[PDB]
Amino acid sequence: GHMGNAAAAKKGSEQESVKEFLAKAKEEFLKKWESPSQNTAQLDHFDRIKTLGGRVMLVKHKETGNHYAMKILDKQKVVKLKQIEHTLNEKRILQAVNFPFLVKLEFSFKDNSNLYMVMEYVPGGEMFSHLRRIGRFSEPHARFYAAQIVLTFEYLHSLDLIYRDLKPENLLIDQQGYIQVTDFGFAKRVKGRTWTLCGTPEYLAPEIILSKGYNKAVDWWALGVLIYEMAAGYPPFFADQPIQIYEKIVSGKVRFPSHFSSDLKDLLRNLLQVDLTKRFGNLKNGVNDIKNHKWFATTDWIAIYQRKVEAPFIPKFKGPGDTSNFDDYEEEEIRVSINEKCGKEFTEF
Amino acid sequence: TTYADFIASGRTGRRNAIHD
Repeated sequence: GHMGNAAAAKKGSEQESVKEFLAKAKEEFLKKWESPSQNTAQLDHFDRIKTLGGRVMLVKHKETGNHYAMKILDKQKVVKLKQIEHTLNEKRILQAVNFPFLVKLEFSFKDNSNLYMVMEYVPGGEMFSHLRRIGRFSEPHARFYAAQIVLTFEYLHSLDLIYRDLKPENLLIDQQGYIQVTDFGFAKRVKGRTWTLCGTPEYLAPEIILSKGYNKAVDWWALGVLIYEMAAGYPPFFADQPIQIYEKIVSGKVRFPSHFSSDLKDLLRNLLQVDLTKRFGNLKNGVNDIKNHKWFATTDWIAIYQRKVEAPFIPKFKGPGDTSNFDDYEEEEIRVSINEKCGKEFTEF
Repeated sequence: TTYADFIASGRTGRRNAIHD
């Protein structure tokens, strides 16, 4: 076989320890899912500083000096775009999950006009900026990030959460060079199938585009897109307009740069697989088909989780509330009305 | 080249989500 006695027992043991971890993690998640936290701060506790990217801006807590990234949602706009459930759900998810590569919700509160989610500030900026700057990541570099996404999806899927918006724009690089997944706006707790057309065009699996329902395997497709884009510098399916992107996705004819390793191409053909009976992450062996793939042979999954692997790139840290790793955005004043708006709709926030 | 086509596509910047 591929493995001697020692290796087979070690791998079997490792896979059983994953099961044990996920069972405890689900117990912890469900307690917070069923009894969410609420109203843990208020707006006058913070100084406004700058917009980082709904709108997210850097703030400073006035008593501790700590900086945070505050997501501000206008209740009226949320209603107008039929986003009430999405915004309640995003906060409910963020307060219930716990994993080292998920950015954490530190406070949440609301007032007459807006909803506020105060999250960890991740000052290294988006993977997107770093990827476009360097062009493409080496395969070891891409693999380090990919391994964190694999573990994060293994975690989320065990909770019956589908993430549905993987892309470099939603991955922040922290001061140790590790990934922080941000934005759970399209995540959904689904035990079987769901149907919503949502996500970002380049990253949609064929079965999201098509009328048929879909499941958590769309996230493993999206991982294939992400690994391809990290290693190539561009995604596997693009075009001038989303409609033409969808046509290419559904055809699924993927071509690879000549510098891709054979192991990488094999992994991507198994993730970017139109046929759901064949796509890695969706088979009898589950996430192990991915974790045990040759391209990941050098990956120490526990060491990645423990954040003990040396990162390939450490962002420049220029100070506590420094913003030099982010783009500049137009600045709006953040207005609060004298009259409460949409109170009944946002009771649970 | 594929890279040149990517540049020409106009989708090299941040990409917005959809929800329909």
